[PDB]
Amino acid sequence: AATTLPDGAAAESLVESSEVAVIGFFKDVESDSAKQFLQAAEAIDDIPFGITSNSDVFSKYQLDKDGVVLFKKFDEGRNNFEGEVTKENLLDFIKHNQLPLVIEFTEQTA
Repeated sequence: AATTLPDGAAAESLVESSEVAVIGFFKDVESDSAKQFLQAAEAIDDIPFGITSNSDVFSKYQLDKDGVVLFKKFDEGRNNFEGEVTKENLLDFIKHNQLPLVIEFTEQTA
């Protein structure tokens, strides 16, 4: 489930509340692009998912339009979801954000 962030004040405190946390920036949470977000968020419950359509949260990360990104303390610290917004894609972004690689196998392909 995703929480309701009032403004950028929560976007910064959220990432601090837990090591792994994500926050989307949808301009029309009542649209379809937002529906998939919550649905895909319902999959994981241990992660503090957050979502807001305010403007102070958008101008914060300089977002000319809507966009969903994740927030973590390790690795880079920020991400940038692309392609289209869909439950199948969201579950991939998350799993692709937190949890770094692993010393095992070597992707035998090339």
